Amino acid sequence: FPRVKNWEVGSITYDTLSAQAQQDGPCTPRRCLGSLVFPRKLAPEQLLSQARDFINQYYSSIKRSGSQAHEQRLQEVEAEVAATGTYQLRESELVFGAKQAWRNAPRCVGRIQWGKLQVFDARDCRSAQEMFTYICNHIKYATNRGNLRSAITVFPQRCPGRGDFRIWNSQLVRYAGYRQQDGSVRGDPANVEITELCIQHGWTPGNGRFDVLPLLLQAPDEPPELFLLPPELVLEVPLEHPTLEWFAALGLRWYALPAVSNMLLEIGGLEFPAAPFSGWYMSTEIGTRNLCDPHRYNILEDVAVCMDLDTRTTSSLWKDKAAVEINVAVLHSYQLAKVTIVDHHAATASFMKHLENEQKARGGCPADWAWIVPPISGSLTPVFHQEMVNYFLSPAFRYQPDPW
Amino acid sequence: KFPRVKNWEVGSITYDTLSAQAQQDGPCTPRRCLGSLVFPAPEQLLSQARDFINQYYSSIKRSGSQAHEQRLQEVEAEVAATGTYQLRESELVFGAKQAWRNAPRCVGRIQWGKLQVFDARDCRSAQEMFTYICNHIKYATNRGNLRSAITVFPQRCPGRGDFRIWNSQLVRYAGYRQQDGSVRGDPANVEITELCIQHGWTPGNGRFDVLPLLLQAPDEPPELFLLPPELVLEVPLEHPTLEWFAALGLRWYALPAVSNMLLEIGGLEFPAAPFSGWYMSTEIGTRNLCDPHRYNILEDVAVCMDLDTRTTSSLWKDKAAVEINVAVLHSYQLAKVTIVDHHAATASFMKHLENEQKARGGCPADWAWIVPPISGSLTPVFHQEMVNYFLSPAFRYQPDPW
Ligand code: HEM
Ligand code: HEM
Ligand SMILES: CN[C@@H](C)Cc1cc(C#N)cc(OCc2ccc3c(C)cc(N)nc3c2)c1
Ligand SMILES: CN[C@@H](C)Cc1cc(C#N)cc(OCc2ccc3c(C)cc(N)nc3c2)c1
Ligand SMILES: C[C@H](O)[C@H](O)[C@H]1CNc2nc(N)[nH]c(=O)c2N1
Ligand SMILES: C[C@H](O)[C@H](O)[C@H]1CNc2nc(N)[nH]c(=O)c2N1
Ligand SMILES: [Cl-]
Ligand SMILES: [Cl-]
Ligand SMILES: [Gd]
Ligand SMILES: [Gd]
Ligand SMILES: [Zn+2]
Ligand SMILES: [Zn+2]
Repeated sequence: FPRVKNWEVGSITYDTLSAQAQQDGPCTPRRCLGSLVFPRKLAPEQLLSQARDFINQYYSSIKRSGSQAHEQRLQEVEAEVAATGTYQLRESELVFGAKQAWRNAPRCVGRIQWGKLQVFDARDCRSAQEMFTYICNHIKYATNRGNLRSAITVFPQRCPGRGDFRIWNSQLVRYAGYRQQDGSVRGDPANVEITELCIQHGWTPGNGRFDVLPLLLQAPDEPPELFLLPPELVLEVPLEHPTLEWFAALGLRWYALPAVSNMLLEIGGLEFPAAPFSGWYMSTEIGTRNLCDPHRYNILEDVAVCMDLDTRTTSSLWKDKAAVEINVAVLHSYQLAKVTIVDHHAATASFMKHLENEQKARGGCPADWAWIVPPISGSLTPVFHQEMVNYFLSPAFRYQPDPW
Repeated sequence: KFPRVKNWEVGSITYDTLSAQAQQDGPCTPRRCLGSLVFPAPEQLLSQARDFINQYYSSIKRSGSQAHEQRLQEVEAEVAATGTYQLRESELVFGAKQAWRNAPRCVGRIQWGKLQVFDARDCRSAQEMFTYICNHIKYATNRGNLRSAITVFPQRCPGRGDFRIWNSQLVRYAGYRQQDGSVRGDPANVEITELCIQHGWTPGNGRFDVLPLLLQAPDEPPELFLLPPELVLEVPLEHPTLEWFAALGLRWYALPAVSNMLLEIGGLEFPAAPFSGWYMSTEIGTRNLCDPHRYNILEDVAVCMDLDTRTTSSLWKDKAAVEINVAVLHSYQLAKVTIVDHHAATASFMKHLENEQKARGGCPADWAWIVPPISGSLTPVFHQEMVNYFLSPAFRYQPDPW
């Protein structure tokens, strides 16, 4: 039972939940690989064992463990698999599954919200157009005219044999990236790949560097097709700065809804290749990684030049100065537009609150320190000086190979 | 079957074969990771010692030679007669450097090959100890142009006690417990301050009182020593434009000289072997001055900057902090005392990784410690994957002798 200490306060806790961890991670006693983005890499007897674990933590989670309906539900599931191979979840369990997996996402700093997640059951989906509507309701529900709401939409579970549902975009809302006779990129270089996969599917390229990409959806076996997004349901925020009047004229913007559509939801031993979720941004994601990463928009030195900072030398800390103000502009803009946003100080402190809750509940909490700690002002936030244990619980969100 | 490590900023892929030599085991299992934890006979001395001799004769391109096979036989025979063995002049220099080179949490290792090794293995008392220490500080400080150095005191041996330096650093500021239940000076050194005073030291009342040394010879009680005022170089902290900053009465010292870690070389352990380099501005600016439990000036500074401290989204914490770092970097250059900012430091650390990959095919590195405590993703070490492991020679922790 690992001794985890908070060095800011001096409190000490033992992580008993880590003991009930399961599927092994990339670390061994001779070398720690906990800074790896993808943990190493990417007659079904398995399903039943995974199926009981989930059903049982379901019923213990509502006290109804032992005898009566609990006794009863386990048999119907045993019967269901024995005859069919796969099995179906009761809708309540699906909600349970969705929520617990958000609770078990080691890299996510917004888990204090895990008890508040809207679950759109789309297991009866049968088409490529049928996904697209199920998506549009999500975006509209989740955007809620800027008062963002946590939501996930589960599409039908991939079957024994035969194809699966799969969204092809990393996110439902992404900007394009274009090449040229310089080979450089106008737009979002992270999404050039999918933009490449779009144009040769019939899409027409664009003008500026903030062209919202078109969705590329795909139902079993019949190859994917394009779906153009309605601009009313893609709410963006133009970026301005509370006192740097020249900042607006950089023509910067970002979308409201962070909604990730290429990860795999696993519940009770079933795999959902298509099951996109959404919440709301933390400022640093937009201002620090999306706008300032060298292999992203890379706006840093432009902002510095407008601030008349000394870029000739690193010790002037112009990089740090411009970053802080770009972040200030994100938080300001989003609140002007009345779109839900959280600063990294408020987000982290609530994640402390979340640990303390989880301690009384499940005696531990899988947390990935290299990701909970914010990408700027790290030590200034409470999570920095807090020791964490990272491990794998189920249900969980898993990465998966991309289908191109 | 060696770790594949990627740099995501550029796109580089290398494999860490050096990690397979990892001559120890840490806290991480396939079941869970504990990378964030701060604290993670004759035959056995034999296998470690034999490994270091093999190391040393490779660095001078003479592996498997006459002098090598001689040196092996010499060693294992001497452990049979005495229980231990003594390092030569040149081996001690090599082991010392190899310990810096291997230290996973150090971003300044680009410089490991330039370390001034002092041999004080002949030390006899607490007074000679002080004298070697005063001399170290003098060479290293160098009137502001800093120099990397280590002083090596007598190795741990059976039958005699240990040399220890009781202070965590050669230079540290006093921490006075107040009537209010507050602390004057540095709160991190409340404990060592206790010991000094109860061992006959006359306490000051300042926020930056430089602590005496508690120095202990074998089987002796520790003996108190005052560093000559003019030996310790200190830097007044001011800000290039915020002029009220200087009225804060803040200062920091030039030489960071960690004095409480253990130096292990080929199975021998030197419990007293202080070493020093120069400061990176964030250690002083972010960590020492802004950590809530240390000097805690962050809020008190933002209030002066007229920032909105009533709410987080104004990022008043982040703004205060960057100007505190700026003040550190400015004050040290104004006083011509060597210092390195976290962009330059991480940048040179990336050269080191390129160097070590060609030299030993890898590099022990602790991601959580290599990434500066402000502005991580701005630095090139943020987006670089790393492998943490333990190679020997090495600097290790050890308990407080009290
Ligand atoms: C509501 C406020 C939320 C905030 C502020 C938030 C914030 C974050 C942040 C900062 C990351 C780091 C990943 C990156 O840097 O790209 C992350 C990752 C993650 N989040 Fe959250 N999130 C929220 C909601 C949610 C929801 C609703 C879910 C699921 C239903 C979720 C599940 C996850 C998962 C699985 C990851 C890991 C992604 C990966 O491994 O690459 N989060 N989140
Ligand atoms: C010359 C300039 C140097 C710089 C800029 C530098 C930088 C750093 C920094 C910033 C840390 C982490 C600080 C912290 O704990 O907050 C560190 C750790 C460390 N460095 Fe250095 N260093 C330098 C010289 C040296 C030398 C000369 C040695 C050995 C002779 C050394 C060995 C170590 C070791 C063993 C640690 C880890 C200590 C621990 O884990 O508690 N460094 N370095
Ligand atoms: C930029 N980091 C990438 C390099 C790694 C990454 C991979 C995947 C996948 N698959 C998905 C990723 O998305 C991260 C994520 C997922 C969900 C989020 C939600 C729901 C809210 C939020 N504010 N940020 C999120 C961030 C990231
Ligand atoms: C504030 N850090 C603590 C939380 C952890 C720590 C513990 C010890 C010990 N013993 C020693 C430590 O030393 C860090 C260190 C060691 C050597 C350094 C040198 C030689 C130079 C430099 N600029 N910084 C150093 C920083 C750290
Ligand atoms: C190399 C490094 O581990 C990796 O790029 C991680 C570090 N921490 C991160 N943290 C968050 N939130 N998002 C990221 O993309 C990363 N990148
Ligand atoms: C608990 C936390 O991981 C620990 O306090 C570490 C994090 N990384 C660090 N990195 C450096 N360079 N110095 C430190 O003191 C710390 N503190
Ligand atoms: Cl994003
Ligand atoms: Cl220090
Ligand atoms: Gd101007
Ligand atoms: Gd001024
Ligand atoms: Zn690990
Ligand atoms: Zn700190």
